[PDB]
Amino acid sequence: KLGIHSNDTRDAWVNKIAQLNTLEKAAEMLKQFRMDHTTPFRNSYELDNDYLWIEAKLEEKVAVLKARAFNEVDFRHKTAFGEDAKSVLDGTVAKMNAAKDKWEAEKIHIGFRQAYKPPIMPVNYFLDGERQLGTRLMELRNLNYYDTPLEELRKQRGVRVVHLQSPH
Amino acid sequence: RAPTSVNAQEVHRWLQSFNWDFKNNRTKYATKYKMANETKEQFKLIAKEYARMEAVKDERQFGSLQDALTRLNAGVRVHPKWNETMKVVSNFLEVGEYNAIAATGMLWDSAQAAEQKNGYLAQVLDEIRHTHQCAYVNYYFAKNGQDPAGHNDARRTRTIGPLWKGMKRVFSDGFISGDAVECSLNLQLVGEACFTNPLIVAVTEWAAANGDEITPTVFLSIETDELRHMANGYQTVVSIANDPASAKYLNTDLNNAFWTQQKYFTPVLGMLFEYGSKFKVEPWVKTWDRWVYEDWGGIWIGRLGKYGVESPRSLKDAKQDAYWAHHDLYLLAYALWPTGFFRLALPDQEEMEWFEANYPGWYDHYGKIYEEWRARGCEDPSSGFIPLMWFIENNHPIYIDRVSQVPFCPSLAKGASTLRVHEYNGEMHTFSDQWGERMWLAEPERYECQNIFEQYEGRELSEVIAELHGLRSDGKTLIAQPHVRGDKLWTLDDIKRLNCVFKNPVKAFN
Amino acid sequence: NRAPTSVNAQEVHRWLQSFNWDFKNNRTKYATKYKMANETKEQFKLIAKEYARMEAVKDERQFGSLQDALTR
Amino acid sequence: SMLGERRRGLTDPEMAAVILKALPEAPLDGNNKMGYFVTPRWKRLTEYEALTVYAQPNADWIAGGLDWGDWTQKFHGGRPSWGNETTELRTVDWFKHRDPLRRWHAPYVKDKAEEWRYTDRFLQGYSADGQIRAMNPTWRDEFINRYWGAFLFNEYGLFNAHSQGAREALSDVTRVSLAFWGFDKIDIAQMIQLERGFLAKIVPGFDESTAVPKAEWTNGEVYKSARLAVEGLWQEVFDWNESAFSVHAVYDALFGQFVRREFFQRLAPRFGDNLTPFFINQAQTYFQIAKQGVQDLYYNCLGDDPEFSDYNRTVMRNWTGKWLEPTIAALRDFMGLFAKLPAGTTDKEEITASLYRVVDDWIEDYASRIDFKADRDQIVKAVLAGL
Amino acid sequence: SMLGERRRGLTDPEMAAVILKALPEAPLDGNNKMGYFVTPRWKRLTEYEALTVYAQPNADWIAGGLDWGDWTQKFHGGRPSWGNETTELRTVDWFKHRDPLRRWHAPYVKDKAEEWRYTDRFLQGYSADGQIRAMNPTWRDEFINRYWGAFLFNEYGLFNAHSQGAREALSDVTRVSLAFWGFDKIDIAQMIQLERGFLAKIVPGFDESTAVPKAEWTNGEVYKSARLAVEGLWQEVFDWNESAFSVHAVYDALFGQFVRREFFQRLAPRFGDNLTPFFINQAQTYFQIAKQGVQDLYYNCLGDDPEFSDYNRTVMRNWTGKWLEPTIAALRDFMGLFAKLPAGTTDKEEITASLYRVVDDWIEDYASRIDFKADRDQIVKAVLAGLK
Ligand SMILES: [Ca+2]
Ligand SMILES: [Ca+2]
Ligand SMILES: [Ca+2]
Ligand SMILES: [Fe+2]
Ligand SMILES: [Fe+2]
Repeated sequence: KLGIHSNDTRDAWVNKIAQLNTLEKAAEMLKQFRMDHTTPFRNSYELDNDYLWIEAKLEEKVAVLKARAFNEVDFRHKTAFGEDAKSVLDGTVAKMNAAKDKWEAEKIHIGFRQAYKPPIMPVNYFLDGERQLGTRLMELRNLNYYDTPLEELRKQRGVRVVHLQSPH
Repeated sequence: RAPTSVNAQEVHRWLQSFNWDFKNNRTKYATKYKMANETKEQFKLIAKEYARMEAVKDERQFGSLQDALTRLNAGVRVHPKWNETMKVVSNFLEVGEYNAIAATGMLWDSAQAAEQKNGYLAQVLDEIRHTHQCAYVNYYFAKNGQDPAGHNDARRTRTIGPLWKGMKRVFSDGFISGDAVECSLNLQLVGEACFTNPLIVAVTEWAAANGDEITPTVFLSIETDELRHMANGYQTVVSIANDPASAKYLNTDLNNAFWTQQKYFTPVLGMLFEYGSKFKVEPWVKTWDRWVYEDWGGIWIGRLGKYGVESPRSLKDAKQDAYWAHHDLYLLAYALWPTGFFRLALPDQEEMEWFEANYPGWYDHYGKIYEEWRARGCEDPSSGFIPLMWFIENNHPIYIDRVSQVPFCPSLAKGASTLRVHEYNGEMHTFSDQWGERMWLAEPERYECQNIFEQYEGRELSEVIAELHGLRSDGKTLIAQPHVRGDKLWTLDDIKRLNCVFKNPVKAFN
Repeated sequence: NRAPTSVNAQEVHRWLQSFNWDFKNNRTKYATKYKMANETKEQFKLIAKEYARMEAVKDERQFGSLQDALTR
Repeated sequence: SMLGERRRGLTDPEMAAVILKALPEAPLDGNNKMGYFVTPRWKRLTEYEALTVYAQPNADWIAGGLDWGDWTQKFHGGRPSWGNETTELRTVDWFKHRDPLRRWHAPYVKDKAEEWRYTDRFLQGYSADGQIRAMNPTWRDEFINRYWGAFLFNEYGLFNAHSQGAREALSDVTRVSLAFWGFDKIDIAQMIQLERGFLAKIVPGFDESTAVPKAEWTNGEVYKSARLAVEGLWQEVFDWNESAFSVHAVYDALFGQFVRREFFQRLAPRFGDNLTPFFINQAQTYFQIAKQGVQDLYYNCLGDDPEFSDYNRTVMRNWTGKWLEPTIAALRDFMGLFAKLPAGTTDKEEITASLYRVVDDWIEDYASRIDFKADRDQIVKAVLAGL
Repeated sequence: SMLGERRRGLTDPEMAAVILKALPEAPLDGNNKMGYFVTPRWKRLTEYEALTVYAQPNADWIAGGLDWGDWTQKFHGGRPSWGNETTELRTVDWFKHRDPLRRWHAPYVKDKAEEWRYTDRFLQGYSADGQIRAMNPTWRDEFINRYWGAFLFNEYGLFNAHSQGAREALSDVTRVSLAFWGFDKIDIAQMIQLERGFLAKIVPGFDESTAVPKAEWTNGEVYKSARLAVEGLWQEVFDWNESAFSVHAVYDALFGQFVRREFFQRLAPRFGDNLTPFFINQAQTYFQIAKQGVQDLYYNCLGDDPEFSDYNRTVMRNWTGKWLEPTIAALRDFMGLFAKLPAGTTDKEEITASLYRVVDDWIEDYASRIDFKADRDQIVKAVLAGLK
């Protein structure tokens, strides 16, 4: 069963997430899923065409569980892991403002997303960080954006150049 | 007891004081600039006056559509090629109008001055009006036209083809993802001022030439709202011209914004105009030069010089890559015709003469190729031939720029032919220019869009079409077609028999 | 209870026949050999507001066509 | 020239002949209904739905999306253009929402324009008819100018609370409603100023400047808790659904409705003031319009979602409780306004009956929808305990 | 078929080609202004003026007419289709009048349509908002249902008083203004019934039947003289100008304004009634719109006529005196309604002051324009006699 919106690999995960029944397990599988299949730093691209959809289907399970396991006060200030939302926020922002360069700043931001993206961290705190983190990341990146020639930039990025072709 | 009332300006005079200070009174979006909290807007409007000025325009517009135009059968007496072109033009612009709503909503959240917020707000509403206006054009052509398919379901059938991906980059994601000011530059300073604004008017000209009086009626009305949006973009710069960060970032966000928008419109618009019409209005090379170099790059940008704004550094490059860009792209668009939601036609004899006259050398390259495909039967469903096969046979791989999503074929292109392929953490990436390459290298997490070859890899063509509903009401005939005549329409079976299976062209470097 | 409610033309017209009342001089001011029946009814149940709306809609399309498409 | 130089394909003999010659004998598909694949909310698909549903290019990974793949360009860091991560609420389809009034741009500006032009006419009649002669001078120069005017900043703040939602809404049907809810709010704020500007023209010593009503809002005491509740709903909430729910199904449904309907709309008439009610008639018409949309989204769609019914109600009961407190606080502070009213204007028996009207309406229209168990007596008591 | 059978000259290649070939190189006259020969009231000729003035085919023997000769067919007896004999007033030109609001048909139905749709929106919001809860029961069932209700007949009668003028008006500009003044009156009568119908839907037991309001109008005491005045204005006046003038510049300016503004508009709010004032706002808006037209026709055009100013003022003073007495009587009987109100609603001073407001506005907007010597305290004292 191959397909764009409906395929075996997707049906395989729905049955898998269905076996979940503990906020701990669910939240953990989500944190791990994001480390394995999202961002340019994912562990592999094996789920490139289905990870975006599968992720959401996991977030749903975690969301429902966190609602029936947390109290009103925590669902608003506590992460699915048990951490204190605001603490995590102010901490990550601390590191970001300390970051020595864009290379360091990007690692923090991306890492933050992979670990605390809702249903993990409350949306209010998350988007608040997204606001502060993104600001710093851009400030460092967009400074003398064109100074570094492509040859060097490629090295800095650490990409494996496979082919270059230019008549001019 | 003289009859007395109050107008918009009289209320607007105190609009600026509507906002008050407090700890958390700041934008919720990440940005590098600071919009002055005392920035003013050009038009002194309030919600009620705004509605009235727009309602009056709606009256004329819908009045003409429902009455006279319908009585004249304006929806039908349009050249087949243009009926098709409007499926793309209207719907693709629709998403541009729609994301502009969210974009200006983000700009409204960014502005601190009540007046600047009010200006953006006015656009939020205009963009909603424009979304519904573009929607209405497709709706009207579906209801009263010679071929409803595509017009009636573009919102879902557009997902099948590659041209849609790049449209989302310049008119969806480019409008709302990134620093608010960057989005402002993509949408207003560059998008609308350089392309959108002139495009809307030009479209009404090509439309009229091809018998289409429906589009001019709607688009000319949309046109009347553009002055408020121009001012918004202009005011965006004035709002940050004082902030020191501006001198550090404004020119690079602008250049990136310029390259982003031209990268798509330079080839796509010229293609839709020259190849999606029968009667011509003006050669795209001439048009492009006037729009981008004369009007925008010169007059418009020149007036922002006092604010530190500089002409995009990638401008010279844009002009070199431009000349053959649209001609190169149509070859790919037609070769992949089964992936669209509109019917395409090969140039007729008068047109081939027109192309050669305006683009010396066109015939020896593009002309001979089209005649070869036609003689081979690309228009006849019993031929078993789809031009994509000719690209494979002659080893001319087609790639998708990882950043712009624009399709390009370096081995055949008469225009740019540069190609940069990189591998990073188990994933291949293909780029068509030095600016897009830098964007990805510096911001790899901003561009992870999967291209059609990646998604459709290993899939047989007819299966992808059937799955994404690329069929007409009879459930057998394709929406897309390699010609615009009424007979010999290709069916899902005609495609299935080709046994065409997608492959990721980048894997050949392994 | 607090359901969005309103009143239409027909609902008001239902009582229009009762608007006229009797008095000695309630008669036509014009010469005529005929007598129009006191309880004659009308086919369309309109009131001023509704009459205006339906004509206004027509004007919109008419003038819209004249000012825009037809002029162009 | 009389004929112009541009030849049009519809009227030009040569061009028209060419076009007609290329036309097919009949349409290449009999399905002439745009949006035909959309699930109708009512008997037959409406123009409102056809022109709106699916305009947003969401991929399938966003509940309801029909597209595929990631976005082409994202934020620095990787944040998606639009994503599930911008709201706690979940659903089986973000395109389910439907404005009961079926308002797309055209009908919307048509209605507000009629209101604008009738407003103008009304003002010209009012001033020409000298009706201002029967209006209580204290009520005008003190309660309309200072307290009513100050309330414009409350509405303005609720307006601005919609900015993020305009950017983050996960669907077209929801974005349009949100936009209209917010636009109607700024309208009301501008109408409050319009009345003050009108009074300034017909009343020799009346000053339209917002200085007085602003200071009352900023450094006042009557609206203190109100303003605090506004600055929070606007700048402290980052979840677009929380902002819209809390603002419309909590705060404005209690505080706002009490101030507009149970204070000025109820007392103004007693001071010979039919002017202010003319504008409040609009605010109320708008409130009731928006309410139908608010209800359809959070209750009919989310609160009753075939898969997240329980989950969403939990989140909303949480939001309700979260903001029900700052709201009640905003009310109590307002209560102190009755003390500045002339003697015999109103008694505690009336205010208690009005509060129960607001509270009871709130429970009937909102609270009971998400199974939020609110105590009418305690709420009224909590607020009433501020005279 | 997709293309249809009927070929159109604008789009059919063959037919259009024929048409284009017969066309001149440029217009056969550069004067593209319909109505260019009309003397503009304002800076430039207005659309209102061009589409209206001289539509009426009067010959020169009816002041201002551009045609010549007798009518082609007259009444048995010889009465002309239109003639000077239908009104006592004289003028240099019957086409001088201009509606200050420049209303021709399109703008007119546009505004009323806006008012109709907003009204429906308002009622839906009012009922959904449950504002009826705070309306005093007695005011609603007694004063709105019976007394405001009975007033619909007053407005209906004034509407009908315009029937002869619609037929006899001596110019297009006057006929259009007259028609619109009358149509606005029937509209108000219908809005009074609309409100009663509305209350009947949101208030259990409220009967929208016109039986009660009509019995009050035809047999009650409060409106007796009002009805007598209306029956006269409508059926005993055969002069289209006496009718329009006396209705708008005497009776409705005094009695009408008092009932609508100084009684219902003024007291309804005191009983938690924001419903009735919504409609009275429309009535007052209409009253003020008509006033501008009435003033232009009778004062600016006729009362200030370069040749018949003195004559017309003498006639209008005559009509004012004639109808002022029946009008005072109408107001005097209306005073009886105040005794019906709950104690403490209002008092003699408020009533007297409100009476002076109406009388003073009338003297300023109407009486003084023709030099009618009105004694404000004498008029008020005559009316106060009716206070039971
Ligand atoms: Ca008596
Ligand atoms: Ca007293
Ligand atoms: Ca005296
Ligand atoms: Fe737009
Ligand atoms: Fe625009």
